[PDB]
Amino acid sequence: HKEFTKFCYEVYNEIKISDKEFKEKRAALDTLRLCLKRISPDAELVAFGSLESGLALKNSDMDLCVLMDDTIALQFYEELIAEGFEGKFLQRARIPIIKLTSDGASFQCDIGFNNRLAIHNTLLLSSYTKLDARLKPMVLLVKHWAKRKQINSPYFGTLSSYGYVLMVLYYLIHVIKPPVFPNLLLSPLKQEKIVDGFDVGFDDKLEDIPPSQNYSSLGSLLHGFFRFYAYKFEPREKVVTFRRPDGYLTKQEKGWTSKDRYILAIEDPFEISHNVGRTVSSSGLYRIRGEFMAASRLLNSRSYPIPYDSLFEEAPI
Ligand SMILES: O=c1ccn([C@@H]2O[C@H](COP(=O)(O)OP(=O)(O)OP(=O)(O)O)[C@@H](O)[C@H]2O)c(=O)[nH]1
Repeated sequence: HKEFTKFCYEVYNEIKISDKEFKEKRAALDTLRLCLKRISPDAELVAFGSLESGLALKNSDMDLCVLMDDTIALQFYEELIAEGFEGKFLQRARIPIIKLTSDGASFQCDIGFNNRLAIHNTLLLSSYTKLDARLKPMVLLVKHWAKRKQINSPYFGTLSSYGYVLMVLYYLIHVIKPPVFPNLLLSPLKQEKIVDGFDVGFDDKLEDIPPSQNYSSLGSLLHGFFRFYAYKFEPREKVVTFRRPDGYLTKQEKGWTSKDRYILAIEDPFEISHNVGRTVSSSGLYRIRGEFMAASRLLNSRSYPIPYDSLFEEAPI
């Protein structure tokens, strides 16, 4: 897997966020943080998602959250419009969202209100990123593949990027032997921490966690990932889980047999009642499995040189 790993790192270095782009987004956060602090001094504007965990590709969108504990949401929107930012305010029932698009760098940022669970799972992925240097390039390459193969559209019957990140994590914890990572949620050193009615606790003392016993290359880890979800993983029977010591959970045990969509079952590490794969339709899953099989077929090809570039060739929309 020497040559494929060489290719993997070549692509990784092209698709990852630049330090310039990251500093630009951090500068943007500080400006937005000032507009909030001038309307509500007790409120805090926190970043979450790819950018915060360091699993972001270049030209990435921002995911921000305003921590409170009530008309502050509309007031903050009005302050941002006054400051010079362009965007819209949207509220469905009691959940407001600010969606910005201008100002002085290129903008495409989303602001949520009290998405505490999201900040916490972003902490979990941040910890794993700090545990092994192979996770960041592996996650970026999977996200680049899913985007290019048109299987990263939740509103079109396929899966979210967060979904793919959990698919990678589950493989690296509970499938690959030796494991790349331990399950931090099930550590004896883990302590319960209830946030919005869910346990967000895990072992965060990474300094005491022994190093990985898995010494495989990035190229090898990726080949295994594709091979696992293409031929071994059966979505009609099993649930992707972070709550079982062996990673073994049937849909029967979970009660996810018949949000009511359980075509592909990815149980969130903290919000265990929420199936991260609820967006995946039957036809969407058919396309996902097809692309996984295609990736596997390519990687074990006996025709040299292997056209590795085809792994990221854009599929018809
Ligand atoms: O089902 C979900 C989806 C997303 N989230 C929360 O929103 C964030 C992911 O939002 P995204 O689904 O957009 O994935 P991503 O940002 O990590 O990668 P890109 O957009 O760059 O393609 C994650 O960090 C997670 O915390 C959930 O909590 N549950």
